[PDB]
Amino acid sequence: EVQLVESGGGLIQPGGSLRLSCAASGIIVSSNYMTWVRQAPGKGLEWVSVIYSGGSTFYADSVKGRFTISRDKSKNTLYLQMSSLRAEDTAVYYCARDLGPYGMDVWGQGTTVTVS
Amino acid sequence: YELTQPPSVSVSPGQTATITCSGDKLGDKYACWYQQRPGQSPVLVIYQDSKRPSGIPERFSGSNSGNTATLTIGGTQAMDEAAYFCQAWDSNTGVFGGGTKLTVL
Amino acid sequence: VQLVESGGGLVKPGGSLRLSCAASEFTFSSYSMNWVRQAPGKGLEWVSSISSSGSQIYYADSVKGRFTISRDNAKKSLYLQMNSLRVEDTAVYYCATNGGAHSSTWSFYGMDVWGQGTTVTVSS
Amino acid sequence: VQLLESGGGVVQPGGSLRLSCAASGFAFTTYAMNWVRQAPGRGLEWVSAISDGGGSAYYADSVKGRFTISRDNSKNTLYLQMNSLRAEDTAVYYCAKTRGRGLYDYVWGSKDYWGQGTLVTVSS
Amino acid sequence: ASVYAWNRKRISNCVADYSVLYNSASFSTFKCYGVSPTKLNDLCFTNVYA
Amino acid sequence: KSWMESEFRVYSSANNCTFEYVSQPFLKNLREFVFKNIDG
Amino acid sequence: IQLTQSPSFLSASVGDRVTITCRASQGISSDLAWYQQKPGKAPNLLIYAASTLQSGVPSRFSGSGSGTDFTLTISSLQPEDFATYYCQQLNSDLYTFGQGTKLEIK
Amino acid sequence: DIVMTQSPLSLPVTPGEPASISCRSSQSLLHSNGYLYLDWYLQKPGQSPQLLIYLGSNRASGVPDRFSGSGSGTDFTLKISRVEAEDVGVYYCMQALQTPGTFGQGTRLEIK
Repeated sequence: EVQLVESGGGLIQPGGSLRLSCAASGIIVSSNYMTWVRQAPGKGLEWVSVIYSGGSTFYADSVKGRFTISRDKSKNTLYLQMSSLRAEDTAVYYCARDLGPYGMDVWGQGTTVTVS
Repeated sequence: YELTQPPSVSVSPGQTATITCSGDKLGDKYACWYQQRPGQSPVLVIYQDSKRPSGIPERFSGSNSGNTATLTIGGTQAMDEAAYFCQAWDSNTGVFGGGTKLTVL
Repeated sequence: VQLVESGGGLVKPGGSLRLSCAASEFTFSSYSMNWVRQAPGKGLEWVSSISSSGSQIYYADSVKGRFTISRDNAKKSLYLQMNSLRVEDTAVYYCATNGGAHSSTWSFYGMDVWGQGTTVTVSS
Repeated sequence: VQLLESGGGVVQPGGSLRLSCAASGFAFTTYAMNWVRQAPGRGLEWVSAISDGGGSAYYADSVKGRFTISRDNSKNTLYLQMNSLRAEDTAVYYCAKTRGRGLYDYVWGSKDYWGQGTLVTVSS
Repeated sequence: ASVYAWNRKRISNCVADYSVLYNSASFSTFKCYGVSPTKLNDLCFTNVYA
Repeated sequence: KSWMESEFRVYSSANNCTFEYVSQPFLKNLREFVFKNIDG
Repeated sequence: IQLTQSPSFLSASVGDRVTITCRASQGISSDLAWYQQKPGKAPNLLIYAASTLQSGVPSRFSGSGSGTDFTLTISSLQPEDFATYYCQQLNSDLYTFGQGTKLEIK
Repeated sequence: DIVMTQSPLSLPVTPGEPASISCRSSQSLLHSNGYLYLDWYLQKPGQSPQLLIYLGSNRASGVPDRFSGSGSGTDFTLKISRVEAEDVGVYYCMQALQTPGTFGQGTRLEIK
């Protein structure tokens, strides 16, 4: 019922540009907290970004100055501007919905991003 | 606070009627009286224990002193046969009297 | 003003109603309203009262916590929320103006303008 | 979340008592509360409910006037006034919180969390 | 009060005191974005809102 | 009798305001006043 | 803040009582979410607010602790109860996770 | 008043078997806003009840998946998928529409 589907990742040269997409069915993206979460191969989950329901943005220390999070109200979709890509950006990214005291209740399937 | 009215009194047509209203230290308060002819919404006929509203003939006379509020109807006619509710205000509380029914023969 | 009430109907005990008392003119603004219910076999009961501004609201001892009188001088309407309608609330309700602007001057007046009552019946 | 009910014991027929529902582990500032009684082997039966900030004091007929309820929104506690206790109130008393914190989640409705209960015995 | 229902007190037509606020030595985060707290005492305002 | 229960028929609404002052009242007993509004 | 799970590699047979510990270094007292991740899959909530059962999670999973100590308790293991288990800082700004504990049906 | 009657008074059912508990309202409990304001409680022996079914068909946090509710208007039924040894105790329904809150009389599911 509540499904997140992701696209846009792929093998990209270091320092290049890229963008992810995360379509949402059921949840309105334009009024909920959406987060980007990273998982490097052989590593665990780690936070990237969150854009507030009001539109305020947030990124991690390892992310500031490189990535940008963006949205569309017409297509109910979540985006991540991918840029200045180093070798450490090789990971799988999921989109999740943040509810504060409630945990990441819904999740996406994930997309593999490789840097070479 | 309660106001005590006799259940009913009756006089022959053309006579003078007298209907009483009792309360604790009721002569220190303002009392209103109303006429409810059966099947009819009531109409104010006496307020402030002495004054008579516009549209009412002068034979509706009311007075108050001590613990009794009284209304006097001289020259009672047929349509004076009605329910008569002595009203009073105490501590912002609308409390109605029992309601004395007047019957004319 | 010329007053007409509405809203009285068949409800079962514990149900909800919302009466009304609409005014003809805008002179409604200058009148402190009173709700008075008339029993099917007895006379009248004072239910509630509201000031001309609507900031001085009082209820009868038997009805507080249940009813909610409110008004709208720009809408020339008077309402009475009617919750936990309970066994002895069946009656005919009268909306009567006082004239006194505030509760401190109510004793100097009387309820002069009554509209046609609305019949409220509660029963299983 | 803990619902510690205090007070209660053996009180005299017609005497007096007051019961305390000390709550913790949750807000209690936007939550309603309920009082539920159960005479020995006779079933859960309702008593009382209160709104988020008091004022809304909702009672059954058998506790009309005779019981009153209050809360300490600073100290997060629920109270219960008793007078002229009869023999039918000899029971164990549960204070229970409503599910939830929005409107139409009736303050006299669903009861998510319950306490441990204290016995109130009226005898001599 | 909670930060959603934050109190707000209008302060008017009285005479303020900011020398006791500078000598409070307890206000960990005393940061001034209007006038400096050293010049606050020698400045008159139209309306203070605590 | 010396009561003077005064009812206010001046305004319908009164809110969102800054000044409020109370003192001993200002007032065949001729009484004269001059009101003037200079620089605030 | 730094969250440390202990210990990383964990093993037990079916029916054992397991206690996976994520230890809070400062002390936050209500901000924990238990994230179970099937190997190479999408994680899911298990216990949110560190003590309450998130809806649809089977009743064999429990959480406990408040303040500086926190634990995950599984009352009765299942052969499919192997995963990598995460702890997360709720109500935070960086949403710090733990390193991850890999239970093994061994 | 809303007087509610349960059916039946007792349901001794062996564990592993399914069980249904029905409680019918005297009035209509439907659509205060669009839902069915009847709630289901279990008072296990010796301890205090907690919610099993709210709003007629839905359940609260952490309830066993075997419980489910059904029915609309005046008839309502609780549906236990598989009775077990922890399910013993009285079952209550409650009307959640009008202020006089009335519970059922109590039917135990027991092990016979």
